[PDB]
Amino acid sequence: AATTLPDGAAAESLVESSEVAVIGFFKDVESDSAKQFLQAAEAIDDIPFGITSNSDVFSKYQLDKDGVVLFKKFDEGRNNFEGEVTKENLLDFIKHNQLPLVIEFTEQTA
Repeated sequence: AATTLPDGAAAESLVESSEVAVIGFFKDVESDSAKQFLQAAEAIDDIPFGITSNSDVFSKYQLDKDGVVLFKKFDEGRNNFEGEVTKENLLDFIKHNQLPLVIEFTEQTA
């Protein structure tokens, strides 16, 4: 489930509340692009998912339009979801954000 962030004040405190946390920036949470977000968020419950359509949260990360990104303390610290917004894609972004690689196998392909 995703929480309701009032403004950028929560976007910064959220990432601090837990090591792994994500926050989307949808301009029309009542649209379809937002529906998939919550649905895909319902999959994981241990992660503090957050979502807001305010403007102070958008101008914060300089977002000319809507966009969903994740927030973590390790690795880079920020991400940038692309392609289209869909439950199948969201579950991939998350799993692709937190949890770094692993010393095992070597992707035998090339």
